[PDB]
Amino acid sequence: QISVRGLAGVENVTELKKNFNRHLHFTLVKDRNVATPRDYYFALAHTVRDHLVGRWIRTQQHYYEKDPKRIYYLSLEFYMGRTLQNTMVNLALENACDEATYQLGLDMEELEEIEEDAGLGNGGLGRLAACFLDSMATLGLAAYGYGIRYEFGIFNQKICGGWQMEEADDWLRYGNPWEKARPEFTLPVHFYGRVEHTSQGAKWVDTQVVLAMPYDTPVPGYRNNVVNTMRLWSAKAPNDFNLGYIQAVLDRNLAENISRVLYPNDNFFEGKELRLKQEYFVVAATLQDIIRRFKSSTNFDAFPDKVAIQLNDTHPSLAIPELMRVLVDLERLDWDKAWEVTVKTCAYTNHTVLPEALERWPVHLLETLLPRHLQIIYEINQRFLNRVAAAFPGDVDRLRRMSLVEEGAVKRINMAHLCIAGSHAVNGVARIHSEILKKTIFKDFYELEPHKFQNKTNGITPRRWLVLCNPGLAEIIAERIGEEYISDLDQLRKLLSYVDDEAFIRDVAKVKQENKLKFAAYLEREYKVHINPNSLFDVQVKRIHEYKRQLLNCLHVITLYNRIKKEPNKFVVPRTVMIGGKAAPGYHMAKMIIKLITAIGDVVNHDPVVGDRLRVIFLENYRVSLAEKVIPAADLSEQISTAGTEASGTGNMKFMLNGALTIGTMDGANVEMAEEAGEENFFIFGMRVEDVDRLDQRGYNAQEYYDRIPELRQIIEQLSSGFFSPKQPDLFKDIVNMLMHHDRFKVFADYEEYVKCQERVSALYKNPREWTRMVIRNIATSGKFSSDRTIAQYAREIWGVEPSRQRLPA
Amino acid sequence: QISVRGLAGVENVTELKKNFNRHLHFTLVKDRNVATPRDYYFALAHTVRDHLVGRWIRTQQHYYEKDPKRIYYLSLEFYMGRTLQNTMVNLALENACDEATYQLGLDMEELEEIEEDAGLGNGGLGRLAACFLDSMATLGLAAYGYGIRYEFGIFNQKICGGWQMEEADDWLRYGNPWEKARPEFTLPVHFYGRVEHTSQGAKWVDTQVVLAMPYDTPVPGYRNNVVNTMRLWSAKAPNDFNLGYIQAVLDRNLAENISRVLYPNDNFFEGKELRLKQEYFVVAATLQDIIRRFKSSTNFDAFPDKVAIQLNDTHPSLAIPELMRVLVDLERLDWDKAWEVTVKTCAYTNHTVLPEALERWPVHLLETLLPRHLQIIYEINQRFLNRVAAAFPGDVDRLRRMSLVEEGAVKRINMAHLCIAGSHAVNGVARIHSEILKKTIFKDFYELEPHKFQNKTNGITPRRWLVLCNPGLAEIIAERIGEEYISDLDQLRKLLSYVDDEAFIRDVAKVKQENKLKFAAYLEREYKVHINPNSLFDVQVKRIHEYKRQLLNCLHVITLYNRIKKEPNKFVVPRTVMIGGKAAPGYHMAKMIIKLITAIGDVVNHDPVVGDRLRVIFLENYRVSLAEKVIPAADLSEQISTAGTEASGTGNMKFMLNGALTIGTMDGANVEMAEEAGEENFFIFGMRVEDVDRLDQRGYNAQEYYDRIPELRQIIEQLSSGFFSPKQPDLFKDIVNMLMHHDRFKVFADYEEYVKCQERVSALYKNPREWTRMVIRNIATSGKFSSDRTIAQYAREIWGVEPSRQRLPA
Ligand SMILES: O=c1ccn([C@@H]2O[C@H](CO)[C@@H](O)[C@H](O)[C@H]2O)c(=O)[nH]1
Ligand SMILES: O=c1ccn([C@@H]2O[C@H](CO)[C@@H](O)[C@H](O)[C@H]2O)c(=O)[nH]1
Repeated sequence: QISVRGLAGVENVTELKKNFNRHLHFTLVKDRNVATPRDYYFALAHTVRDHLVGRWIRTQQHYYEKDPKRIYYLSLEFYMGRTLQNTMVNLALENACDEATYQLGLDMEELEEIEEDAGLGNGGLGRLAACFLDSMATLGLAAYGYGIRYEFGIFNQKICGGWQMEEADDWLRYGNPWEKARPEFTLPVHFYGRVEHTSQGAKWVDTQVVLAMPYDTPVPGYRNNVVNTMRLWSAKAPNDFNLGYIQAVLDRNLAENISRVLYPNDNFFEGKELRLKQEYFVVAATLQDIIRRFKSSTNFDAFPDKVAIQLNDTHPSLAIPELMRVLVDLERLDWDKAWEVTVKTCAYTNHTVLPEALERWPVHLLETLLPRHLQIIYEINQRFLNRVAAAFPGDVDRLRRMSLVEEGAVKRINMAHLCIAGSHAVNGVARIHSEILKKTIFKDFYELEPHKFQNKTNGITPRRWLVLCNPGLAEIIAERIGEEYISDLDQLRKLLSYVDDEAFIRDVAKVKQENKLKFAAYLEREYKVHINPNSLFDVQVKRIHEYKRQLLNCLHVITLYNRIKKEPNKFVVPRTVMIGGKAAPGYHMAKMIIKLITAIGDVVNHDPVVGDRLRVIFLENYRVSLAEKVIPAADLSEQISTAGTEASGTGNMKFMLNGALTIGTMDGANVEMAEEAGEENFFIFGMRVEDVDRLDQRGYNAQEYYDRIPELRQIIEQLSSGFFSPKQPDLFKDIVNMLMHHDRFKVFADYEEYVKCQERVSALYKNPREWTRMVIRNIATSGKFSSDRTIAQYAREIWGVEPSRQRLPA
Repeated sequence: QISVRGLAGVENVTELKKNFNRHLHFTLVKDRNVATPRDYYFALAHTVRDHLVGRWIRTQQHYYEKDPKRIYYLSLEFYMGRTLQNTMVNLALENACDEATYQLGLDMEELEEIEEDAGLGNGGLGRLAACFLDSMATLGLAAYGYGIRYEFGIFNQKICGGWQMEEADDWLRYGNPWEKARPEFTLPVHFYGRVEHTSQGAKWVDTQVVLAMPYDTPVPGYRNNVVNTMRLWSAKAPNDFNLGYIQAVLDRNLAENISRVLYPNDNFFEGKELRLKQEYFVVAATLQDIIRRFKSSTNFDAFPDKVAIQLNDTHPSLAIPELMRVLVDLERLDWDKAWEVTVKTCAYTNHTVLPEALERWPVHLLETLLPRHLQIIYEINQRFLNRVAAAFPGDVDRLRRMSLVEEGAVKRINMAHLCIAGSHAVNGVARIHSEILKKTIFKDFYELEPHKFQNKTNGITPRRWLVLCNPGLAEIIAERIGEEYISDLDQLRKLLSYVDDEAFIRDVAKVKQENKLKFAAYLEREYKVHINPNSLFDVQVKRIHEYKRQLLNCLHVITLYNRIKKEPNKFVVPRTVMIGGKAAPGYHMAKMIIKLITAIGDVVNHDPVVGDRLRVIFLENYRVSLAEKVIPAADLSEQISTAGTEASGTGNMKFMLNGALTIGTMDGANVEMAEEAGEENFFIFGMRVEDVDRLDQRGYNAQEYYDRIPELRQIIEQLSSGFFSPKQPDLFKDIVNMLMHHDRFKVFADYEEYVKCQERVSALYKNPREWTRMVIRNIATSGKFSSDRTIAQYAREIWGVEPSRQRLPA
């Protein structure tokens, strides 16, 4: 049907059909009379997977012979979403499979909807890891994702009575056809025990052994025949384990619980033992695998020329003392040499500056669980602090601030401080976030070693985030400028010479309309609720957090409502406000915010006076495959974090790419996006970082905004008095109390500018042609936000390897 | 190479090779340079499984259209062993796969050794269930095995320092290519809750739901293209389960523990809740599946014409109140009609008379776990006892003996009494065992309903137990009489006219020699110990139990040893005594017996005076695939249970079929075997059942045998005094104490006759030609012990269906 989806050849379509029928028969043990759509999804899924393996096998063979430097991306999170469509797209099989399945009398899109999301992460950091793997495979790097095969991923969110309910995400119930178990490469991981000293060094003894079994998932590059590996470890008990009898077998579960469930806290640290175990387990099994591959080429001077390890936040920071451990205690290198190898091998990415999100492990935990690693850490700290003392003699305060060991209540280990000391490079994830690291939380570190600190502004893969979710837009872009932009997103600049092209304007606007129609029906079919598709689609989707200021959004919504009710017969640009995201199960405020949003909907959506003019919808179970649907349908993207709090953001980039305009603050990558498109093409409002500091110095008093802004006073009174919850008039006391007395994020400070900026959006929306020309100018300057650009900079400036766009032979 | 192994056609061999290479590539994601033997086993395993599916699909289709009565075999045990060779044999693929794999440069036998045993049972009852499924598929019955998919089967036994150590049997580590998960037919099973009464009947409410997910394993008939189904349920938590958050997800394991491990007690009841849960779970999910298949043809009068349920011991006896429950509470039939349907549907097989093996569930357990089923049981009992009262008015003692409810200490439910009351047929498993049921433990029941009681003497499948484990013997038999005996084992009678054929005598003896050579090397390769292959191979393999009297065997061994030492330079027929079997983890005596046997070996096997004349070996980890190796290699089969205790035995039959002679007591099926071969062709010794009763009436005093038999006195003194354990002189005090003061099994009473009978065996062994002619006479009369005969009688006399030998189309 559409050209960017590839050739439907007569040979290929005929081949696909025969293999589909083969799998239905041999693999699924079914035939046409008893097959459900699920069986059809699987038969297609095995058929498409067949095209990967040949490529997968020769990619691993190529690396064996060429021996390039390997990149190891360690993350506790890989937020992959669905694999089938992405695999078709990267293999150029999409139209052929559509044809093949149409001829068998099936609808391929209906089949895609059956695949479970791999929800092996929380939000932005997990999903960046997914974009990175796609980009790495596309740029031909010999790269491996390593993580944990969680049996349950982020919980499924249901709303019952307006409240979030959590339900276990049993994503493996039906099988995962993409993974290949590899029990032959199972590795021991050790816990507890104690440290013995001998003539020939320290020894770690009396340990419990947990086994780590790997599962490999293929990662296809874009049309280049490269297929890389994402290897995820699963926990397994050894067979003499605990080995009265029945109970011993049942207790094998204690050891396997390591890989059972993903922790659902995002931007918040929770110091639980089970979490530390997961952190050690991924790092222990991964380093053994790394060292094993290295030995199959004695000589560790060359280890940094053959190995790069990227740490995704501090979650795998134990890589650092672990590699010291293996090199010092097992390979018998001296300290100084092992340390040089370590620093040269590891590099660290920070993702946040929020103090509650930083990992600070109690010493009593590490002592019990990892007694040797604690020793190594004390030794790293001592030698590090001697470089500090010697560079800043007499500065005793610097020493306590820079220590990897926090003193106080309970002693803690600051894992960020460890990652900086043991890495040759530390990066933030957007330019402003990188400067903030240098000026604030890591300033001492930066003065010590300026050369370690870099920026690598985040990006998204245009394969998933454009070609896959938005074929309509991809196609019309391809009609004008060719297909080459799919792996060179800079080429979208050529779209600027079409900003005054009448036919392009109508096409860009036609695609948005279609996506809106499609999403509007998806709302009615799968969740039974009605939206006007002619309204502006105002969407905020991201995890629920105080810093992300969904509350700011709520206050605007209430304002629009109170303005309609005051002057009912006045024209207002109609809007569908959609807000979605999961709250971490123990984040009480976040749960309250979800309840507020649905309460606003209960009132606004049933006011006959309001009519079709304002709708508020909470989008349940926001996840990757729901993002692929709502994002193409959006007109307005809300990125309204308090300046200085959103390290980068990546949702923002998805929306710029897919033809929504952005309202947001000068925060994170918003700054670079407005810089690329021009500030006039962006709706910027509110305090800058500097204003926030000015307000902190003198103190934030929210009463001041409540006394001066009668529109805001009225909202608060309505909140306090039971307007939104007539059966529990005091239901929202916590929210009001917080807003009034301890808002760490200054919601009221931005309120006025926000509402005013929002009237400018409605005004531009009244002029469709000029709304669309602004859209064209956003889309055409989103090139910089491709994760291909991001990974090319990591490759040249951190890893020391060169990308290449070159096909391997088929 | 050998004809009973089928055609190696040029088409088939070429096909097998291309599919093997396909699986190695697509399914295993490997190629020739990195493949291990394990990968080769799997590639063959998937290739052979491909030939099953077409047959599997049309067998299930045939049953749908013909609608024959279905047989449902419920068992908590299916002791399957390995599947690959058995599948080749029943499909006639064996020579073709040998060829195909030889041409790829592999050794197929070396590949077969990699397959894990499916050890989903304990011993004789579990393995009978396996023979039955093969026979049922071979005789074309529409039959389903139903059970539990245990994640760990019978433990692997290791001997450390002569003691049994247990190790978890992780049979699924590497995958099971034979099973097909069927998550689409998952069914709820309920526990706990309470009973509510309404206007329209009893209701079971507030229950915990456990989900039962089925796995289907194909069961191929012999060369008839029938493929039946063995369906095994796995336990799964529902998704709102327990649903602070982390702990809720981790606790999903409590529900899944139901299918985690097989209980390892054989001939011994253990009243643990987890066991009762497993019993209910298999019966609850199975009946729903049965009723579902029945509805897809309102009318339950015809249920018994479309459904038969066989209960394998009382482990699934809850089928009876469960079917009452569903029919009465859910389908709303009246009691009397539902009961008639139940009785007409169910039938019950007893496997033992040992009082400690009988299931007697505490009432307080059933009350908590299954409150409704307890009510139904009380109602069954009341109405049953009114038929007793009315048939035997005034007999108050009969009433208390026949009650399903035992009074006493704690009230219990006698599950045997329940199975008899709710079944139209009750059978023993050998003729003598069936008479013993009628005369002793079930006498009251028999006087009430004589017509329920039947016999169905056990059998073994000649596919596994001859063609598969002993191709040598199968072949030479086939040379003389054709192939037809493989599914009509009666034809072995024709072998009698060859008892004086010189060439046959030499062939039968050549096969035994080869099997002995092969097994003797298997001992050196895989367990590093040396045996003379010219010795008589004296083997006792079966679970370790006091009633099986391995101790009797031990006393003979010590006697032979003390006789060699007394007159060292006298000729004795040399022997290799092998004894093997697992002890249940809490059966202290059984563990002591294993230790005794290895202690005897430590002494006997290192006495230079003894030399090559006597060796004692304990065969570690006795299991199905070890039975397939030792049984063909045996000369002497030891079946020496105290008369009246071995319900039937089936090891005995394996040995008769494979050319060993039998020494044993007139117990179980030994009686029918000696009757078939002639008593002169069998080494019978010891008390009969009647002698045992005579000795009980007057009392068993073991001191009497110790005072009169100086050879026995000396053994006991050696035991007591530390001869066999010089570092713990009192190590065996428990065994001696037991033997002397409370032997429920009268080891000494049989000792004299045993030793004398054993000299007769050595004497026949000195004359090879006459030993072999006796062998030929055993083999030729083993026909009756085929499970095809057993199942044909079940079919005609219990189930009301006719067998057929007819091919389905290919
Ligand atoms: O715990 C955390 C800490 C940070 N991030 C996000 O990382 C993304 C990837 O770099 C950023 O774009 C986003 O700003 C940040 O909050 C998370 O998603 N979870
Ligand atoms: O718990 C038990 C009770 C009995 N049997 C055996 O059943 C076989 C099959 O019928 C019999 O041949 C054997 O005598 C009996 O002990 C067991 O294996 N386990």
